[PDB]
Amino acid sequence: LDRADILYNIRQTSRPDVIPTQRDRPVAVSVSLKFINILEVNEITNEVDVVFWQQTTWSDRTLAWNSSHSPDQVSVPISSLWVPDLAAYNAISKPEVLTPQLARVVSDGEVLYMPSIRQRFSCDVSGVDTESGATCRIKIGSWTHHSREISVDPTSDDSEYFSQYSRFEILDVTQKKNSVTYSCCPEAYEDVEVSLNFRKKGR
Amino acid sequence: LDRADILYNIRQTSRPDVIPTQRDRPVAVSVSLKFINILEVNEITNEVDVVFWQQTTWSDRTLAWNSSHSPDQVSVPISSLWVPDLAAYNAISKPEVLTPQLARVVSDGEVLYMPSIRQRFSCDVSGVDTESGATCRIKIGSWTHHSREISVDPTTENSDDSEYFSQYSRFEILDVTQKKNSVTYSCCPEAYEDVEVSLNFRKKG
Amino acid sequence: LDRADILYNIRQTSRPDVIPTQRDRPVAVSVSLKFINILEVNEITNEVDVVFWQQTTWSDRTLAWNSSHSPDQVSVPISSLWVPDLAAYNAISKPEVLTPQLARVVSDGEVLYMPSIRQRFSCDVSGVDTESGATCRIKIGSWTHHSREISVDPTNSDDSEYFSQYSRFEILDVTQKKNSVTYSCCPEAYEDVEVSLNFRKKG
Amino acid sequence: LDRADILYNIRQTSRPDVIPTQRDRPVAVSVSLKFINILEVNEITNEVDVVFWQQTTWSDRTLAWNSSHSPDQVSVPISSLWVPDLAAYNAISKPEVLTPQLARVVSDGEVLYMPSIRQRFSCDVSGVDTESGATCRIKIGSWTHHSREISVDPTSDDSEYFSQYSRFEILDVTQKKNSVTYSCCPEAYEDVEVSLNFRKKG
Amino acid sequence: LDRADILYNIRQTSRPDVIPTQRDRPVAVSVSLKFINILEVNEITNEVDVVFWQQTTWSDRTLAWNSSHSPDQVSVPISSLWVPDLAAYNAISKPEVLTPQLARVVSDGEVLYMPSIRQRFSCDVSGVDTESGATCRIKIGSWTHHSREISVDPTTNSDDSEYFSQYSRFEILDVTQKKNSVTYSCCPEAYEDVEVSLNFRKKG
Amino acid sequence: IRCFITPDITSKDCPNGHVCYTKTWCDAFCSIRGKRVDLGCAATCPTVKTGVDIQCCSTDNCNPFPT
Amino acid sequence: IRCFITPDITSKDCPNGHVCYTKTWCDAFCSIRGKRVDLGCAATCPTVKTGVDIQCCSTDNCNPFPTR
Amino acid sequence: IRCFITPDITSKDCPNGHVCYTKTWCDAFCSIRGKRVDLGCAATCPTVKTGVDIQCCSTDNCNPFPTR
Amino acid sequence: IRCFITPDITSKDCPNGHVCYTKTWCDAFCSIRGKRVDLGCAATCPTVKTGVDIQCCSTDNCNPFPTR
Amino acid sequence: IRCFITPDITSKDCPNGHVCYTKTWCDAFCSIRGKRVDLGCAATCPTVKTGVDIQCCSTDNCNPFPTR
Repeated sequence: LDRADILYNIRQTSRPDVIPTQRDRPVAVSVSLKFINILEVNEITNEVDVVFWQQTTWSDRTLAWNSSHSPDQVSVPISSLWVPDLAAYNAISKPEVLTPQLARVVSDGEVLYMPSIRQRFSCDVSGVDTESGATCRIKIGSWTHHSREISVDPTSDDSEYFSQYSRFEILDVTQKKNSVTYSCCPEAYEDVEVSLNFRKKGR
Repeated sequence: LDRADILYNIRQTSRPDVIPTQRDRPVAVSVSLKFINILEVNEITNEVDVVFWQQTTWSDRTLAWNSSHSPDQVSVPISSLWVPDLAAYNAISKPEVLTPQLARVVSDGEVLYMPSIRQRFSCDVSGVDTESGATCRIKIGSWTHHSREISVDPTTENSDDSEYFSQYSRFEILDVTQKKNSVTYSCCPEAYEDVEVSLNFRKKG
Repeated sequence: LDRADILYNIRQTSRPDVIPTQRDRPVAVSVSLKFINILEVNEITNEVDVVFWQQTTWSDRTLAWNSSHSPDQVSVPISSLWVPDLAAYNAISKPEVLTPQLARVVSDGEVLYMPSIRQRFSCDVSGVDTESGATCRIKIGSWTHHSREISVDPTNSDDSEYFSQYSRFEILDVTQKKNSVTYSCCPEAYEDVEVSLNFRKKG
Repeated sequence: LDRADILYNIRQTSRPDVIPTQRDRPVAVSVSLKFINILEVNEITNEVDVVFWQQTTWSDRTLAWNSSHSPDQVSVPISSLWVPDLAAYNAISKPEVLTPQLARVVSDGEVLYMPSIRQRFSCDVSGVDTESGATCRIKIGSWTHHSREISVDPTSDDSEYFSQYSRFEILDVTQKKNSVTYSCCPEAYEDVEVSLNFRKKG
Repeated sequence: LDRADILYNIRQTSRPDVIPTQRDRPVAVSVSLKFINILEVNEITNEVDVVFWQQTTWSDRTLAWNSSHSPDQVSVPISSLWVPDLAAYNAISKPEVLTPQLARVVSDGEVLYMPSIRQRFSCDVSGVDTESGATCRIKIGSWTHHSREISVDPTTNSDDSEYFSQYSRFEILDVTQKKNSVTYSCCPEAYEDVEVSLNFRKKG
Repeated sequence: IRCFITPDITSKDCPNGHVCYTKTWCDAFCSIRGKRVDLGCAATCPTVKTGVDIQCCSTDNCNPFPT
Repeated sequence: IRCFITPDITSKDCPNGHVCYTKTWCDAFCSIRGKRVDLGCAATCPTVKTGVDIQCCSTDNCNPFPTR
Repeated sequence: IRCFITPDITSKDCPNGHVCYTKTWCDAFCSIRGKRVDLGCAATCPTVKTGVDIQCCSTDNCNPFPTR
Repeated sequence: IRCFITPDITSKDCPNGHVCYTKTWCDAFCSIRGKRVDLGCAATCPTVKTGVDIQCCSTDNCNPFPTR
Repeated sequence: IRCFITPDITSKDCPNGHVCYTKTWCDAFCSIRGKRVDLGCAATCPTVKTGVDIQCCSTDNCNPFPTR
């Protein structure tokens, strides 16, 4: 078994739109936003331009292979795999994808899509030039899929990387999940709410 | 029957451009605009930048399947289904799609496409910094299909003046009235049906 | 015969780039610009931003079908039919398409593509803030095909009973006047329509 | 033989990326920039926004057909033919294509792609508000292919068309070719240097 | 053997996403940024708009052919070959590709993709209007692939600014590509990545 | 008088609205799919906007659809 | 009193939280997939926001899932 | 005198417009598809714009289409 | 003392740099592919940055690679 | 003296231009496809720009193409 023949497996027999069901058991999605650089801020219009890595993760077991005397990890394209239909509820602009649309896939069926992203956002910008700083809410969750099909769970100090060279500096990021029930269907359209506390630099 | 095999049904046997006809009976499209955030406004050029969920809905009965001991709902892509050719008549800019192009499809043949949208619009912006506020007309309806092919009807549950509409916009919403408009043209059986949404709004004061 | 089986006819056996020739007889193209909204104007740079419906029309007779006990009109996509290679000679920017790219096709072989368009244009803007108003020339015609392959003809109507009530500008008079021009090689003349947009500011 | 059957020939048997070689004989590409409209100028950042027709032309002989009792000329799409990999060396922005991507193809194997283009360019803008005017260099040539694969040769009253309605007026355009040898390969990466002399209108 | 038949070889039997492995031996990628033109600079937002040729290069040996009585070099499209999943870590905007997406491929299996690129970047702009000038860091490296799959080496001396546009608002002082190997806490070795150092300043 | 009402195909009961009317005018949507027509009944013959084209009458169903 | 808690399907043990309650209200996500409902138990019947629609009760499991 | 008029292929009746004329000039659309030509008849030989290229004559149909 | 140096897999000869060390810290690239680790040898046990996590030792090859 | 002229592959007749010369310099297009080289003949050995790399000589065809 070689790299090529592994991608042959995945590309040919895995199905971009067939959500990897294990009967009545959701797809365990582990999300995180790691915030890289805060660009444009407009206190007046409560508009932020931001850039972050939507560190996304899941378990698609069908892919899995026998890695014993073979490569443990390979890098697949997004176009040939299943992907969460995640969506920033309070989004202004489309996703501007920077890195190549590829995900890493381990032999055990683990999948690592973490793209770099530029996107604008309507959020609480009120209080930027303070010591407390503005606290900026970004809701994101699946658009179509609900809990028992997809479950989202947020899993460091989040300033060690965040650009040393932005007009702004990060104070504290708290990813706090939010389960919500609607009046028809089994359970609840799960969605993560990330809380970006930040402020303008000194200067 | 499993999720995969249902998408296999739909993808392979349903036809993106074949309007789901049931002879002489249109396709019942239920539309609504749920207004999310008012961005740019220019009283001078009667130009609005807005963001809204084009809550769209219909009945494609061919898709339907036997859900008894099987999943009641699945999520399909737009590319593999038939879609209304709806269009904002007084549109300035193209549709900027935010969410994934997917629609929900129930076993009984009901179809739920509600995309999030950013689009600019020429409309009556006259009267923004007032208590009365500007009332902003947005006409939308099928471009090519007429009534007896596609019928559009707005629902209106007096659904919260603005319980969701972003707390965080420069503007606040007063009242939205979707009021349909049937209009006959001088050739063909009936009338190119089209919905006219009425967005009354103002500045944050 | 049903809707589906009509589109099956058209999509499968009609050819996007095969100009519907009827030997030595051109393709009768009927064009019109119906002006919707004048957006940006710059007297200094003779630049206009405009929006219009390129009311296009033609006779492709291969498509035609037996409509007796069947649907007289269906809507086809642009991608699956032949289209005029029309082009605005004095165009600045590319075509910003608003509506869905679909055209209506009648059983008798008549074809109605009328897209909504945003496009910028270099033209005579000299004289906007006058009673007479600026007269703005927009030339358009096929790029590659000449007269005996494609003929373009402009066409009653109150051109500005629709034109947006809500523009910074108001329309005075539109005259579509065709222009046939011969070149020094080939049988005849690369035909092209010249639309004349007289317009002015609002009080 | 009819129009359809000619496009059936070309589309099905011609190969978008197979450079029409006639052994050791390059592909004779005849290029020209016909400048239409000068839009944005910034003397301070030596940035020009311009629009021109990249009048491009060549000989692909495989296409050729028997036109005797048949149509002399047809219009093919770019997607189905081979194209020069030409490129503006001092380009700032991508090609904004205005016209439909189609080329005219004659029976004798001659190919006429002339697209309308908007593109920005880093060049000598120094001297716009003068009588002499700024002289603006735009270098263009194949990116990948060299001389013995593709040869580029510049071929009117250059400003009888150029928009009467621009902020600027054209003085003189000189296309002067430039052959240059590199230290490995048979010969020389050929490239055309167009010289746009222009100025501010009254 | 003719040009056509060579592209028939490569297009039909080479695989855009199958990283050219030679067992436990990485793919030798040789990278360089040749800086062409510095456009927009904003000392306040530490934002640069720049244009450069991402001189990229590698060894795909499967492609190789018998060139004896046949053409030494052909030009292939990017779509039909394998490509490095390289990525500018401190990137703001997507890649604006100017030239045609084509790479040169030699008979010996050598591959030359050098695109012209416009991209914005968050970097140290602090110190533009100085004699010393601002020193602008741009990190780039594979996003998915690590060392023993892909190795990146800047293989430079060069006077990089004999070409750099004579006509920019800025002029280049000195460019140093200095590689940086970094180990992470799971996997055999280290996600290799190049750090280019663009020292530059304002003209008069 | 029973007159053909729009946008319905069918005839409806107007106890003396004394006229069946046929408004016809060309808009923008018009060079393809035709003049707009609003049919109906009324008390008397309507006012005429300039360019608008009219047809009043008094036979039970005298104003139907053309083409 | 054992009352049906959300977003769980199942019933849970409230030693005298004296009420099972059924909040129901229409949001934006609502014309399709319905009013939002948070079920649960509590000490007393809750305060009412305007438009919010309520249902209190006292039978062991008296507030289950509808379809509306 | 009968002279070839443009943009028509054919000859037409000019009772003494004394000349058949052949204007020919290079524009921008020109390096591919050629100089523009407007043929026709007139009272007298026309004025010449600078660079514009002319050909007058007096044979019944003396000014036809070229290919060069 | 022979200690495992980074980014090499292998052990190398430090005549008394008295310690094998194991720096481990969580960055941004970290929640997937793990803490960064720079292994090596040195004269004395290093200074500690706040949050940085250490492991010194003195057995010939005592600081090797962990797995997760 | 007959010297190899550029960009032609071939040798040409310089009645005493006394030198065959080999300019070689690294530009931007250089790390891939190499130093630029303009070959030719001249009256005397040329002036040297800084970094530019030269090679003069006097054998009939003494300045030919290298391979890398």
